[PDB]
Amino acid sequence: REIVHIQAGQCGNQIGAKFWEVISDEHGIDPTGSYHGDSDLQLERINVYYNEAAGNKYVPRAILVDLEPGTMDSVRSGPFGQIFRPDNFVFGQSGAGNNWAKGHYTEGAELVDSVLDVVRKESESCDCLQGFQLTHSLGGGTGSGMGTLLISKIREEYPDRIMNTFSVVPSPKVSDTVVEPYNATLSVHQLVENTDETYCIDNEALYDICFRTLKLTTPTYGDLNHLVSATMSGVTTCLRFPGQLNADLRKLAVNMVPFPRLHFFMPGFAPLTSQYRALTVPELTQQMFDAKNMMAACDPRHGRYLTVAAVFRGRMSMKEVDEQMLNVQNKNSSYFVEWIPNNVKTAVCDIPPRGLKMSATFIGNSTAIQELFKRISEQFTAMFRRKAFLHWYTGEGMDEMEFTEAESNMNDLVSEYQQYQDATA
Amino acid sequence: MRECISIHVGQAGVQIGNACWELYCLEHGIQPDGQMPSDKTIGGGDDSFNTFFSETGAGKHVPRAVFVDLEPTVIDEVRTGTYRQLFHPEQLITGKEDAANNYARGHYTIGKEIIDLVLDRIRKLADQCTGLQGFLVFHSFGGGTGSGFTSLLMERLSVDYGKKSKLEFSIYPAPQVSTAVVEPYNSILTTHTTLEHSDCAFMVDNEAIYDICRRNLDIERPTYTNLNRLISQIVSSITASLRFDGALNVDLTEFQTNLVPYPRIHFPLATYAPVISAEKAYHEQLSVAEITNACFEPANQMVKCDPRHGKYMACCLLYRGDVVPKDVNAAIATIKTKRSIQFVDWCPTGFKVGINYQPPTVVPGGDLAKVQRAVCMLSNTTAIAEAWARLDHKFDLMYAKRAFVHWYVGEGMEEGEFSEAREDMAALEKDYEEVGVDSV
Ligand SMILES: Nc1nc2c(ncn2[C@@H]2O[C@H](COP(=O)(O)OP(=O)(O)OP(=O)(O)O)[C@@H](O)[C@H]2O)c(=O)[nH]1
Ligand SMILES: Nc1nc2c(ncn2[C@@H]2O[C@H](COP(=O)(O)OP(=O)(O)O)[C@@H](O)[C@H]2O)c(=O)[nH]1
Ligand SMILES: COc1cccc(-c2cc(NCc3ccc4[nH]ccc4c3)nc(N)n2)c1
Ligand SMILES: [Ca+2]
Ligand SMILES: [Ca+2]
Ligand SMILES: [Ca+2]
Ligand SMILES: [Mg+2]
Ligand SMILES: [Mg+2]
Repeated sequence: REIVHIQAGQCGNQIGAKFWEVISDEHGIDPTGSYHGDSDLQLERINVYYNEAAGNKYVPRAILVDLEPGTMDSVRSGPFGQIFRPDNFVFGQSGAGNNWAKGHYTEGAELVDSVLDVVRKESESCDCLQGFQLTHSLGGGTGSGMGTLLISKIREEYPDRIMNTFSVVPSPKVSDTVVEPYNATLSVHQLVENTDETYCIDNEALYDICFRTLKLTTPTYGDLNHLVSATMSGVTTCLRFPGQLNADLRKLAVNMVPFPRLHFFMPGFAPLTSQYRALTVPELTQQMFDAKNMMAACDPRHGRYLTVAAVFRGRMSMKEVDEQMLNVQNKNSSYFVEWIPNNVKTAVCDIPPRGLKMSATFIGNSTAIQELFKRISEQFTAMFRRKAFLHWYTGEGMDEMEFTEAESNMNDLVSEYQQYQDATA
Repeated sequence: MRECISIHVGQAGVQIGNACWELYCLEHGIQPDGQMPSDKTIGGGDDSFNTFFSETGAGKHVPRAVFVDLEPTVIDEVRTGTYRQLFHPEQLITGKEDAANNYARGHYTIGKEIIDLVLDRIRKLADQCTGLQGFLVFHSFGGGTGSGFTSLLMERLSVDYGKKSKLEFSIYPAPQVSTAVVEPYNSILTTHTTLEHSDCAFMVDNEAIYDICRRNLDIERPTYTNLNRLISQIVSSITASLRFDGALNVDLTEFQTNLVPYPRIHFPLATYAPVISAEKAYHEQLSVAEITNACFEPANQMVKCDPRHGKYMACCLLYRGDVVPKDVNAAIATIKTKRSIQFVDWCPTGFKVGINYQPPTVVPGGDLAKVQRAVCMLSNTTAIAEAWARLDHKFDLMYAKRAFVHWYVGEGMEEGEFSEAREDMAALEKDYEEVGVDSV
């Protein structure tokens, strides 16, 4: 059960690099690819994300994609730059200019075949491919436009494999350009059809967390990516380390996705870091269900949970987590749908993340994620009703009905979340 | 890679190019002979400065520029001036008789004889590029060459280089230095003809530059050298994103995405600060907040107009020097709570920011003081239409009597081109009005 990782664009490759830095440290792999760890539990599932190369060297099963070489050159020079397989760097020269059309139709189409070639070589070397994960942003052009193009191409060649994504949603408080709502709306319509799980990482929340909670006056993209890498590590701990949980991507999707289109999750993490005081199990459970620890700028009390999964890391009383986990149920029992019995899952991993005795990762399938899509839809319509900045896209061959269609599909997605939010037994 | 070719057309374009490339050489440590000791990659490279300079095996750094004028006296000063060695002779192109402030002569009569040579010389520069980005065209509205030949060139570049991007730096006529009654005619004719061929045009009002030199530099009667050296600073701030790199550097193209909502609405208003004499600058270092506030005082704009009585479609701040985001965000917060900054209802009100750490440089013996930090604001405001209105009014006064029109008809133009161009300006003025109305 191997996973193939893909990171596309500026945002996708930076959060992807941090990810490989974090889990590489947890598995005991050094920047050169040599193992110098203390426990054999680190290696029992190293194959899930790493290939074993000549010389007992471990190489991430990762593909790096971008339409301009800038960020990828930085990655090759970064701390863990030399660990990636050099032939897995696939880049163009021009770029996408924060244009979904360039990444999806013109500039990205020129490069997509070359990317799929590397996918095949990685998949052919898989004993039993389990699925794919993609890291990318939805506000730019390469990760947004070409990223969804890659997903459509992968579902063509591997139609029976799981396709999941860690997608960074744009926010005006952290914005590079104004056409970000356009690109996001066009990308989400693709994710509704061609992904099994999409973790909605909202830059609005990451900023509010760095500023309000962590008290960071001037947050940088590096500060936000520290939160993202920690969460992705927590989400993947159920596959990367050997508990008595037989977790496969498809089995996890079956347990979390009651309806095919409603597969957009709210990530969460606790404690929030950037101290030494030991955190208590009651504190971990109370923080991980708090809105201030959510990676999507949505209020869970404004919607209802379809399914929930809590992952605890460290050595703690498995009895005490159950008591506190069962306790929190009552404090928000109204916010859990009663027509999916026992819809809250709990997993425990004995291995803690770096420099934390105990941590908790939160994955929620809540109808309150609808708030995020409304926000993007509003920003979209504010411009589209005046056809502002459309020339950037029509110049690349797109028609205006493609914008209208994408708009309607997201409003449909919003309405679908609303019917189940009001549904009762 | 991602090279830019600069084209300097006419007296204004050439002399402004002189000041700009002089400033570029100082900022990058390039000597008048083209040598740059700090570049260890001889004869080539992919450095940021290589977007504006090519390299020879002998170590010379040659501007990716073409100078063109229909008479030779101005480019002759380049051929014998301090930076003669910088340019290969083929980059300096001259005719023998000028356009006599007649758009027709620059576009048709005289421009026709030299256009092919210019395009061939431009092609020789493009063939040296691995990933050419676009063109920077420097010219005046009022001159016969700056207006007529530029229009012809822009038309021909759209044919030879499809939609490859083309940016303008245009000199808007001001009576304090404009010595030609027909400059309104040429201005409308060229603005009409290039509108479909320009992706982004930065207009510089000589009156605005004139007042800034008089007010802030205490120059009783500025010269073209005073004006151009100031213009170079604005040009440098706009192009610094392409010539330098860093972690806070935002490419000009990324700014351009925010500044052009509609293809026709591609005229950003530029504001620059600080412009301060060395006598004042002494014992008075300006902060990030102070220079940012200056960006909203209309007395510092490149074009005379009132943003307070218009609406914003975009606001970009390009800092260079000793600037960090914390101070920028603080200054923007204070400005938002104190000043008249209204956006159209159909675009976000955020400010796009970029920072270059390389500090500003000044030409030896100039009037500008060397400062530790500076800023250029690029804003898409409807108020810029005031410049079209003033110019269109002067056009109407003379054209109602057909004054001076015979000079254009004598060179082969038809009255219809005048009315066709004026009507396009009327639509442009109406377009700006439309974009500012609130939605329904
Ligand atoms: N800012 C600035 N404007 C200039 C400069 N030189 C000329 N101009 C402007 O150019 C106009 C006069 O026309 P010219 O520039 O001489 O015309 P040309 O482009 O050289 O072509 P001709 O019509 O043949 O002379 C006036 O409106 C001036 O304001 C200059 O050095 N700096
Ligand atoms: N968290 C995070 N978000 C980023 C980063 N860089 C860009 N983004 C987001 O992505 C959007 C810009 O898209 P971009 O990264 O340029 O897309 P690309 O052109 O495919 O690389 C912005 O709205 C940001 O919110 C980063 O380093 N970290
Ligand atoms: C994006 O790629 C990945 C990669 C690795 C993991 C995941 C992931 C983790 C997860 N959390 C743990 C969990 C949740 C519910 C459970 N039920 C029974 C065991 C069990 C365990 N839940 C989901 N859906 N995916 C997704
Ligand atoms: Ca191509
Ligand atoms: Ca192929
Ligand atoms: Ca070099
Ligand atoms: Mg970017
Ligand atoms: Mg002349």
